[PDB]
Amino acid sequence: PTELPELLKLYYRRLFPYSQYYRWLNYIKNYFQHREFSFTLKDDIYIRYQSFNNQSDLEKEMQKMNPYKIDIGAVYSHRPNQHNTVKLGAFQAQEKELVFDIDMTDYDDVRRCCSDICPKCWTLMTMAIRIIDRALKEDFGFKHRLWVYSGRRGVHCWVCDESVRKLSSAVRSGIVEYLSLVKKKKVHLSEKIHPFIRKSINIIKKYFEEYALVNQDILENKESWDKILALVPETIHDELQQSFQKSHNSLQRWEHLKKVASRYQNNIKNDKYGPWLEWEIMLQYCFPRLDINVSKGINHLLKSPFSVHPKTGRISVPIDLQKVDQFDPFTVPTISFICRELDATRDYKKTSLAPYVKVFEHFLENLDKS
Ligand SMILES: [Mn+2]
Ligand SMILES: [Mn+2]
Ligand SMILES: [Zn+2]
Repeated sequence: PTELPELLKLYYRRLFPYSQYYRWLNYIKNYFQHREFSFTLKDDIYIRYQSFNNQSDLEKEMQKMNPYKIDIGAVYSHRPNQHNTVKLGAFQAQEKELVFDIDMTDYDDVRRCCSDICPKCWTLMTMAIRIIDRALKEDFGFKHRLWVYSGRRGVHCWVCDESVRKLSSAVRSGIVEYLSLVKKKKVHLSEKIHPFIRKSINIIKKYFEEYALVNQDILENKESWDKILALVPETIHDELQQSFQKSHNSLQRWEHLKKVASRYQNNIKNDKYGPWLEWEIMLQYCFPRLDINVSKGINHLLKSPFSVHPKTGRISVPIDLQKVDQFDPFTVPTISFICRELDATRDYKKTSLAPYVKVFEHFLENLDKS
């Protein structure tokens, strides 16, 4: 990172997609000029309440501070850079995108490999992306969703529909609550199954065998499978345990657990039986967890797309929804890598940053069309 200033200089000068960025945040009078940005400099010193007249101004400033990070905040009632002139109470956050922040640490207790990321546990992010995006688009009817790699151990989602940008904390909160399933045992399903639950479960089943029974190997052995047993009622404990001892592999174990869980009787006074426990286990293991604060708060700062991670060097890139399954956090272009690519290409539009910029542009055309 000692060479980060030099690299960031070249990057902010030649690679950062200023026209696309400004198309985004400019989309309403003063909407770009009332946006807060916060830059972070050396030593974790950051300034809040920056705002800019236009694209050119933004470019000059970024090229002059060459910030380590950039956060985007809310659209305010006045230019944030003038907020000190504004009378008491008058300066107020007015609008902002609905944002989600999936972070891999949220699931430490369900990974056997990392505490950090790797191939074996990124699938968690794949599932969180498909689940959340499907609910936002199909259930809420939100049309403009930008998914972004955080540069390290997770993803961000920017919901940018005009009506959404206007939503209040109470509504943002209710959306998060609509989306949340995992709160000891963290998942408890109602008897009557809502379509959100069904469709998320389906998504999870696309991956569950390979992620959980083979990558993570959750029923590999005693200390493993006892964790699963904790999530199920105690009357079926020993039958399951002995079944798991006769069994050799995680797939056998899981199959038995399904058969047995579908035979558990929820009320003595009712002959109804189903996949609830199985589903509760799958969800507790694979469903996204959602911080109410990040999404609820309207003035909340969030890492900017096309930021550079000050530790990894990786660019916060847009994720192509069409290829969720193939996104690879380990082959994300670093600032080092793309700057080096400049020597061989001798053209700035032709580094490994290009396709990500295309994902961005695409999302922009959908905003436009709207
Ligand atoms: Mn976070
Ligand atoms: Mn994060
Ligand atoms: Zn891992």
